[PDB]
Amino acid sequence: SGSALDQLKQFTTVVADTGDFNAIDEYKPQDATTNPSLILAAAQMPAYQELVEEAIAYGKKLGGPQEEQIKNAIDKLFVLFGAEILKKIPGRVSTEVDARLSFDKDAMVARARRLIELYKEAGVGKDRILIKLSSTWEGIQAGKELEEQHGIHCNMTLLFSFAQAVACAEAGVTLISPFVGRILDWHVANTDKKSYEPQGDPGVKSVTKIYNYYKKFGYKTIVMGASFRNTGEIKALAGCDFLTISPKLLGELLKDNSKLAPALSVKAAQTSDSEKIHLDEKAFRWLHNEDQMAVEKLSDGIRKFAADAIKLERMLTERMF
Repeated sequence: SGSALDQLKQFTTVVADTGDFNAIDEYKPQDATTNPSLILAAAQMPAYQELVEEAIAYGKKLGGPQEEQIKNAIDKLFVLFGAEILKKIPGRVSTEVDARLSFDKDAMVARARRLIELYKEAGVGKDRILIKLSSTWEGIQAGKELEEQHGIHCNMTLLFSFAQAVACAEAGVTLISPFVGRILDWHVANTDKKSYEPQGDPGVKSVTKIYNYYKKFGYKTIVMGASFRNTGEIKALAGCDFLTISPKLLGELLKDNSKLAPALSVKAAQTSDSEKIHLDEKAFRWLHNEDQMAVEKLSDGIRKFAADAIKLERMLTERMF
């Protein structure tokens, strides 16, 4: 069973990145992560229409204007998928609060507590939940507050710049989801190089820098590389605390028999060069702005998740009204 997947598991905790809960346990992941785009995709599958129907019933039950009924249905839907996923894994599932709240700290904290409450009603303790939030300054502060004030653990996503990584570390959030694949995308579409080797992959370099910094300075926030375009990127990050991978690439790793070696370790990180820095809001916003790719990928990532949430909403509205 010496597949690249089984080998990877010796150095990194594997996480499944999908809303399709029937395609998980094959890869035996510890945790699982979902996002608006993944839920939208799964909610469109014939095999999960019962969850959609149940979510619609819930929205109607609480009443109010269509926007309210749709809001409750979508939250119920995210939680239904989360609850089903938890039956396929022994760990945690990440559930993301609507991206349209990415610049509203208080609204994110409120929506996070609402989801948690919905999970509780489903018989799920918050110990098995990771509330996912956009890594904007307000999202990061919402995470800090959720962690400290409510014991609600968060997964900071759409993490592209070093500024975001530092802010998350200082905020003490449970976990960060620094992207790899979308960073490669930006470089392909914005530079004179369309191909990169694993170690040279811009996304790999980003996570590598973040990992080393976190470990060198002892931050306990979990580093989970996310978003992948190929298995090379994943292998180049062997050793990272966690790695959330789509079922497609997990299947590929399961069929790969090449020998894999750890590329990241705490011991080696303690030798890295990055200097420690502290960031208040001002410093964070400036340093983030210095990373063009990050500014653009965080911005576009928020718009895409909002767009997908709206698509899911149009789907629901058409059926419940």
